Amino acid sequence: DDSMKSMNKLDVIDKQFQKRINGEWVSTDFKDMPVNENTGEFKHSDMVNYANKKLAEIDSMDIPDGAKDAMKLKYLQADSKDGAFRTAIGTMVTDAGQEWSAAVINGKLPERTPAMDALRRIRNADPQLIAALYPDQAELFLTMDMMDKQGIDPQVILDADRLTVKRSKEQRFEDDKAFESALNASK
Amino acid sequence: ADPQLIAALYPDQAELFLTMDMMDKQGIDPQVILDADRLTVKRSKEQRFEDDKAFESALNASKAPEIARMPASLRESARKIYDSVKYRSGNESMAMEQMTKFLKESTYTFTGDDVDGDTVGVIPKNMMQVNSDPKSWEQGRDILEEARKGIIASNPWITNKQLTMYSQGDSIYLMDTTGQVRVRYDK
Amino acid sequence: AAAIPIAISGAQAISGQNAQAKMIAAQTAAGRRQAMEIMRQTNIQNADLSLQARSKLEEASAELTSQNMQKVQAIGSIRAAIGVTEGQFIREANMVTENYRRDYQAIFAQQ
Amino acid sequence: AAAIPIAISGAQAISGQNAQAKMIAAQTAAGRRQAMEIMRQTNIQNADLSLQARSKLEEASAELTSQNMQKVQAIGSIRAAIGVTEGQFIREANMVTENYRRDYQAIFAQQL
Amino acid sequence: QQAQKGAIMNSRVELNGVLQDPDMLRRPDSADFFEKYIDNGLVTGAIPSDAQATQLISQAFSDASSRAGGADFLMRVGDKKVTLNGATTTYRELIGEEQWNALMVTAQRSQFETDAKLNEQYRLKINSALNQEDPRTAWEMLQGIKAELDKVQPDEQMTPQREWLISAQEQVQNQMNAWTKAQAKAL
Amino acid sequence: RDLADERSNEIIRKLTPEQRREALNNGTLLYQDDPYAMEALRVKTGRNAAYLVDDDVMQKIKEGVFRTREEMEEYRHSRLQEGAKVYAEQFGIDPEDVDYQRGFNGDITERNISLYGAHDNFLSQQAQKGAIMNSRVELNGVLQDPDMLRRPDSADFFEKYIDNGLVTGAIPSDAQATQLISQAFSDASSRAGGADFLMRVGDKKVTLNGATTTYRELIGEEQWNALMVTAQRSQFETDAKLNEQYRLK
Amino acid sequence: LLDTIGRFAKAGADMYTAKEQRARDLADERSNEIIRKLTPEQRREALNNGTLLYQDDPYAMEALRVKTGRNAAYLVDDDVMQKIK
Amino acid sequence: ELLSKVWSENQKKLEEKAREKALADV
Amino acid sequence: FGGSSDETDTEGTEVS
Amino acid sequence: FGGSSDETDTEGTEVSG
Repeated sequence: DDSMKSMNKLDVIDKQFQKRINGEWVSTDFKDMPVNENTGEFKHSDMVNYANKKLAEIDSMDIPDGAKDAMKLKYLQADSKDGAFRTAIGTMVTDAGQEWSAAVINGKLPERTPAMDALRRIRNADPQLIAALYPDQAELFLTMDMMDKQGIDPQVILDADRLTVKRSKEQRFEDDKAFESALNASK
Repeated sequence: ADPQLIAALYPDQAELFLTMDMMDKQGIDPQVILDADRLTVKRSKEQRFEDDKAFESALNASKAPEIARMPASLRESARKIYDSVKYRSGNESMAMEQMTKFLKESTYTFTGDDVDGDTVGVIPKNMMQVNSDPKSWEQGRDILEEARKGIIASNPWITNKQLTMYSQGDSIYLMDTTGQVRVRYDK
Repeated sequence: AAAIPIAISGAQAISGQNAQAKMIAAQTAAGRRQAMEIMRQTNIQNADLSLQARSKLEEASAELTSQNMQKVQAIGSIRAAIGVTEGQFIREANMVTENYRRDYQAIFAQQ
Repeated sequence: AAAIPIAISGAQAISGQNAQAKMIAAQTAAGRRQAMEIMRQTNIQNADLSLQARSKLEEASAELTSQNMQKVQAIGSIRAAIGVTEGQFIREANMVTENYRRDYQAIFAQQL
Repeated sequence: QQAQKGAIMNSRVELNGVLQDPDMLRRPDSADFFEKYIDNGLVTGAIPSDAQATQLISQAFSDASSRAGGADFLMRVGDKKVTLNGATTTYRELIGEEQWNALMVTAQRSQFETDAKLNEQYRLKINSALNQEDPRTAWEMLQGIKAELDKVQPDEQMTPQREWLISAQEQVQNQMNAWTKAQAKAL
Repeated sequence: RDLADERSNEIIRKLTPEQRREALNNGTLLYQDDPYAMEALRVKTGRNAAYLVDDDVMQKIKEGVFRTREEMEEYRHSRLQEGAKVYAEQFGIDPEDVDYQRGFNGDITERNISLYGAHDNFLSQQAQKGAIMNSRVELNGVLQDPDMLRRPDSADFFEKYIDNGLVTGAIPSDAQATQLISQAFSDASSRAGGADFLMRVGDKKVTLNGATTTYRELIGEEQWNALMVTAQRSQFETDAKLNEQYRLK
Repeated sequence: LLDTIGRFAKAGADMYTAKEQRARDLADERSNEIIRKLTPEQRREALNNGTLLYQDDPYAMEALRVKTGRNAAYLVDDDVMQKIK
Repeated sequence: ELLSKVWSENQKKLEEKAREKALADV
Repeated sequence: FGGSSDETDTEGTEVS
Repeated sequence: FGGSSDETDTEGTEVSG
């Protein structure tokens, strides 16, 4: 019964998000989702369910991978900012960042770098929006730009991060004061 | 089988649980954690005052819903995780990332479905859990979000920004900015 | 006689230049073989080829297509589709002899 | 003659691709032998078995099942259970000749 | 013991080879085959233990109730007489009545899930064609999908597959028009 | 030993199937001493021997390897014998018994039908791929030239070529014919000669499965407009590019 | 003639499909003769289905061989031309 | 959103006029 | 190269 | 593939006696 109801309401959410992409500025709140009496009561879980299944579908299409990345951006443009596409892509970003931090701690880079590859694809689609919606991982985005856009060896960056693990508290304040001076002296 | 309940039942072993999580779910080598432990956690007590003040400072400057509105028991668990990662790595960023990761894995942040009604509350995930299955916290989440929507809809004068969700020792409290409306959700 | 080993190295360099002119042909042959391998691996049927199947099919065909005699192949295809004696007729049309040398007597008709 | 070593290496690479196409068959044979070991070592007595015994039995059975000829297994087993001359009849029913080439005379009977 | 192991392996192979194929499950000959096969195995001496015969029967029923065509097979075989012990009963009586209901429900769910997955795959193909970078390629893919339908189901019309295909054709015509506008604008 | 086993079997055959069965579940009867059950076991094992290893492996090799039928025959004979022996020795059966051999040939004819038909399908697929790629090569060589596209006989060539492929048996299946036609039209529309070529192939007719119609109607009218617009843009773009090279010189 | 010499050349011995090879040639000729008895529309219809099988179609295979040979000739002459230039 | 709105308006009108001209030429 | 690339155009997600 | 996995049932503890 739940499979039937979910199959029906993910289609409703798909129509609503298609309207959202096409420009018809519509809500994404499950209570505003229409109910056709074969749908159910739109529990909040079905929204994250729809986002996950949609992302898997986009990855599963026979289109060029660039178009896959473009549609992932399109589906992430168009959420409530509480939306499950934002949450899923932010999960992708944090998992890539965790993978980088694990590499730094281990002193070597892992193989196959799954989260790093996925975020690399979705970011090479559009670096600016990904950086905007996820400013916290600015260091991670810079690291990826260093590794692929520039020719910098990941091992060198990794060793540099491993050695620079002494925050020293006072060193942080001196960094603040030096940075503010660097800005107000830049011209 | 169920991480959050084991963590709750044995708070003193939060550091051990963190090391095991780093070894098993994250990609960190056991050896690097071992020799990080063995190496330099030597500074003691006199800088533990500054460590305590730095933990409170990092909470004060966090600007994050999980850390700004950290629930009560997760305060002690998160302090242990932050202290442990700071001792092992020295990096304050690594400690903050680990402590944030723990809080996000162990809590759900209810958000106001608005332009900004954001962060109506951060509830520990085990308090919304129905039955023994750890994944069933989502059912309690759906119940709680339906409760929030029903409270908003029933009383028009309450808006999305008025509701606060917070957890006492064994209860979840959903209240508006005034005290007129409080409903208590317990395990 | 240090001039002899350096002369040997220079002749080796010339041999290596000809060798590169040989590896270009070897690379063309390897490309043809790998294209026919594509032909074997891919499935052209069901009329529902995946996008990679279309790309592989197109690139394999482009490999088996001849670039240098592309024009004469095309004109031969057109002649075959549209429509000794024929051969000599087109040789006289090309003002060329039996030995495939220019027939100047035919070319300089005005003179 | 830098062409010759690279040409030999490429030919050896294709030979190793043939080796891979043989590795698939060799590893299928190894899997079947290992399933045979499972069948012989595992105890079937008393029909009272652990999950390990049942899983080992199922894995052995699956590896002794034919995948390419599965439908042929099933149709043959059905034919045996329900109930020279038979082969001729069933090859006529498939419109195929004795040399197992297609018999187009029977196939194109409507169109002559 | 060796002979019994071989007999059980042979019986298992034949039986699950028949019953793990939904195409073979869907024919009435499947149920007739199952009845006659259990009978012959009992009489010949194969399936040596009535205990092992019950094991084989239960596992065959479980396998069928996991495939697409299993539910039909179970309806047909439910009223088939069998003699395991001294008494003779139908498979509906040999299996528990509640266990029969469980088998029936899980077989129905398996059938629904399989049909839903097949529809997901078909509409995935349709939408993958619809989201091509070049709409002419989309037209090519749609004509290929039309060829596949015209192979499998030439006589009928207005089947859900056909309705989806027609909608895709119309959408690709709209893409044709938009592509024309874009190319003229580029010129 | 088989004679001693046979006289034991004659002793046991005097028992009815039900009392035989209940002896079988008890320890009174040994399984190998049951003649009917053991004959069934050997038949099933031989059938599985012939089927499983030999023929699934054969089919796997067939889908990718076997150039001709004769190679398949000898490979099949060799594997049949070897697999019979090995599958028997893995079991308790020795591969010299009447029942085991009867099982090994139990459905030889229907196995043969399936296997030979699968190889015939393989050869059919190989021939179709060969023909389709030959047709791709020919049409690419013609339509990918802006010079060849501009001939006043390029369109008549294209119609005649498609008709010849349909009638003779090349470009097999009307579906792949549509794919070839559409890809040819796109290539022409991208190659600085598609304007004239498309104006000239527009009125030409092609006979598909549904009916005979002009290429303009086979292609979508909206798709025809898209093709013409992109062909005009290709004409203009190539003109501008060559003009720019000359200006740069 | 050519069949026997090819049999001798390809393999030293143990080729038992010689009379069977001639019989298969006869069967191929008979199948081709049956196929020509179909009208081109009927032949196309059988080709569209799984009926004609496309290797027994004499016209289609004849075209296949002709175009393959012509393309192979053009590839060899492509190599020669690239060397000439 | 406003920037996208004005751009979409101008782009739509330009695309209409360009397609009309191109089809006229064709 | 004689082949001219077609314009990249903005695309809207479409579902049957 | 062909088989569809049965969706999970809530685990409960039972004793014969």
